[PDB]
Amino acid sequence: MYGLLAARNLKKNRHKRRYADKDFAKKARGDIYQNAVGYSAPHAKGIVTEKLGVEAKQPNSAIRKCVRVHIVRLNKKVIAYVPHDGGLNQIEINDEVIVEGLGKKGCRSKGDIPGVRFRVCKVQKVSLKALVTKKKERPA
Amino acid sequence: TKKRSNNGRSKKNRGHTRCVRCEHCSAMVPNDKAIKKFVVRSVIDAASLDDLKIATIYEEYEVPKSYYKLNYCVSCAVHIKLVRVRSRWERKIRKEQRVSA
Amino acid sequence: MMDKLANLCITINNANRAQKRSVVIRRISKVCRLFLESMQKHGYITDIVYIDDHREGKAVVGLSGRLNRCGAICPRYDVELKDVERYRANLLPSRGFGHLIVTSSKGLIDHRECIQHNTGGKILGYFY
Amino acid sequence: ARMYSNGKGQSKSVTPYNLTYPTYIKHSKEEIVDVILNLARKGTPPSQIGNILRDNYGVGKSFAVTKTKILTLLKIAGLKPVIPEDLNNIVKKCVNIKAHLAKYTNDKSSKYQLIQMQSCLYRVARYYKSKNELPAGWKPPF
RNA sequence: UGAGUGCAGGGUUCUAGAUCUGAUACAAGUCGUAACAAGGCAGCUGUAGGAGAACCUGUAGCUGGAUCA
RNA sequence: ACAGCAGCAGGCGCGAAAAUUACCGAAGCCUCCAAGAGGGCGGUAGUGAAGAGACGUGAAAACAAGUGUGUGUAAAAACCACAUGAGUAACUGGAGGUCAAGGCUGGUGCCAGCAUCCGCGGUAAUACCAGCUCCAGGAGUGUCUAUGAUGAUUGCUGCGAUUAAAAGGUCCGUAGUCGAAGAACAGUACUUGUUUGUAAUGUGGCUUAUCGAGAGCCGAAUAGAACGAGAAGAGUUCAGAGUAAGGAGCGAAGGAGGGCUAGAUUAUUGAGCAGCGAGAGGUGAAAUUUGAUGACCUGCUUAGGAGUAACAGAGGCGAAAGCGCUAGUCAAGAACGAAUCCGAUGAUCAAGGACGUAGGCUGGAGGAUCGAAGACGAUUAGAGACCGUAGUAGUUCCAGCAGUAAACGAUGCCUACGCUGUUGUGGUUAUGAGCACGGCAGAAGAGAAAUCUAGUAGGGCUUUGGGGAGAGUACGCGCGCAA
Ligand SMILES: [Zn+2]
Repeated sequence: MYGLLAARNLKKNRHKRRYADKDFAKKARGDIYQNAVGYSAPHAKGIVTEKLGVEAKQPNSAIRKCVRVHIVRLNKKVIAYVPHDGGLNQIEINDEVIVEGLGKKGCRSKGDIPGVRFRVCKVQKVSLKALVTKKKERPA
Repeated sequence: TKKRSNNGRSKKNRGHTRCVRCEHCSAMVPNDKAIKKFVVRSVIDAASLDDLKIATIYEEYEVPKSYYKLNYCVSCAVHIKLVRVRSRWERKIRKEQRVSA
Repeated sequence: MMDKLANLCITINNANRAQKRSVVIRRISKVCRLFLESMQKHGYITDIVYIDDHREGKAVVGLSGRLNRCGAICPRYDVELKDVERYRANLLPSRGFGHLIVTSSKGLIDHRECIQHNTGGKILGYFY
Repeated sequence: ARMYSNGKGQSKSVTPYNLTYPTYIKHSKEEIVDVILNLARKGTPPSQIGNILRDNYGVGKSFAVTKTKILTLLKIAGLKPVIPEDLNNIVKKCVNIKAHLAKYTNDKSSKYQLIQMQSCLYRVARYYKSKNELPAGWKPPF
């Protein structure tokens, strides 16, 4: 394939090789639009339906606080994590929450939380960081 | 990792070889791999030759010998102690063994 | 069959490494002659004899102490005068010395003569 | 290397540096030219013509005296064969193998040799029917 | 020149489904112990039977073997 | 009856996502029968930390932002000039390592939480929650999401395939990519001149807004096309030329290479008959089991179906799978010797075609030995297994199907350049040596090492890998009687 007039053979061969890369393959041949946050959108709105808790992976020993969210844009139901110290207390059933990604290349689990892929950002139009640290109050 | 340069056998420039059967357990082993042993044993034991000298009718007599070639598989040769495990530099030394009696 | 200009290069490179002063090279073509004659002009090789054996051809050559390395490029890429310095920087060790040889309508010439004559060509080989 | 098998033999014979004229010989030009054309009409292949000239009449490579090649002389005399002698010897070997297999059908080694032989025939045919030495629709005797 | 609309078919993409069958994670549940030491019948590859379950048995092969002899 | 905002404002929805139902006889342009009329085209401001410049938040004597006039414009506001007051003006992320900066004090005790990654916390936490001091950037700083770089982890330049992932079981073969020396010839590619071909952007500059982005003027330019020029490489032809390129042929010889015909020495079983009169077999040790219907062992007769011991090897032959008794017969091949003939006929290979141990399947022949399945005897907690007794399909042959192996020297095929000693096999020999096919032991280089079919290298062509798993699995398709 290294001959001077071999360009056609060379091009067709090298194109076919790239499908061995996971990155190129997923963009070409996988379902890249299945996710609430990803290629489609940076943030997602949804309504809280259940409060939930999950164990951390070994060797850690903890209960992590999680929320069941119905996503307006897809009608899927997903699990999200609630970040801050007393954070679970700032959320009621049937509140609206905005939800965000964990920051890995694909949608992947982070740290010791098994199988959860998003986190809460805002509750009832206001920043959760401000709610928890008592800098601002619920809209009421 | 590769333990021996010759793969533990004497086959070179061939596809396939005849098999033979182990004396101790009848397992099949390739002829070019089998451990071989030669025996030349008198029909009459050394502890009887002094009686033979008065028993025989002939003026002189030569005792008949019996001849054998025996074959062994690796497991049997190691267990019967025809061969032993050796160090990484000793493995390379090749010398002909004695004929047994 | 091997390329004759590749064979020439490996034959002299190995013999130089083995610290021999002379070699016989066994298959020769028209551009092989011109390549060797180039190395003689720049003082990389000293003496050349050609044997007219009626079987292809063969050469006997004396090496100098100045030759570090030579090589052929395959295939022989076409280059504009704008392109040659890219290949110069890729192949040669220093901006101060060594030769990159190019075939042209004016014979074999080096990367300096290309500037003088204002011509590109096809890339052939190098030595330093 | 060899074309149908893994051979790398090197047995050949050296061609001389210069050819001269064979003054040690005991015949004229015209006699040698007569000897060739006789051997030709009797039906000998041109490679055998060469062997006889060397062995019996004492002339090496059969060209130093004539300034002309054996097959060209046969075309000048009009004695040219219908098929080139190489392609002709390939058809013969094929026929032989098919005549063996016709009675000893079980021989897998002979079957193997036939498919090799047959391939070589068509590769040679395509050479000659490009140089206009055979009619375009020529086919094997099979 | 033709919009619209009947009636059959196809081509695509999604979705329902009694029931069955994969995979993955199961702090540590039950039964054995197949592999790693000659792992207690040296191991492994193909093929064919058999079996709660790892697996076992015939046949040809390999050493990555416990032998460069 | 009327009606169609992917015109300008504006509203509702949808979403993670985007401004005023504002002024306009002025600037740039367009339209008419016009010393005039029209234009949401266009211009002017308002709104918003998408982007980009220049500067405030003090100095050691003495500091923005305000205000009033003038300007500015279509009218304005801002900008600039002079004149008045004065003394206002920092946050975001961090402080165990990567990675700049605290083992400080108090709470909490695998809780609550933190942490991109590695990891912290079970009562002595520089990592959680706070106080206090430090660090970094600063009118800005954190997070999420696509992409370029990191990355020689996509490799033209420039990676890999003995053992880490990775050379097709072996051949034939089309399309495709790649192809001697010598003497000559021609100009379409190739390279280059002149002329065309670029507003903005970008590039090399200079000049004016306090400065700096900004604005204004200049010069050269890509790919593409027109006409000339040069002939090294590539291309075409020739034969008083004949490759350590190929094919055809000659001579003497070598080999478990293959098909067929006709024979052979023993051995293992089975029957017949004769002799003898009590055990044989099997194991680590034993039991199933067989024997007075005479076993076992020793004779003589016979009947079958497999196989070729010892010699026999780091020996030979074959494309691989594979091939071992003796004669006769039938085709083709490899190597060697040499002054035979033809002349580029060649390398590698998608598609397509032929062979392929064993086990398996369809039909016929046959059936000694061995033995999956099945059945017993022992051993064990249990053995369905390992061991022993027995026993069927298969194991052999002819005519076919099938298409897999740790089909391995785990090392593709042609072709090169390469140190020494020793030992083989077959020819030839000036007897000094060579040519083809091997084994072995060092060296030098190489490599993560072990080691070396792995040294040197932009030679040609095909196959093939890209962190573990799921998975060589699902759906579709092609072959097969099925597997
Ligand atoms: Zn044994």
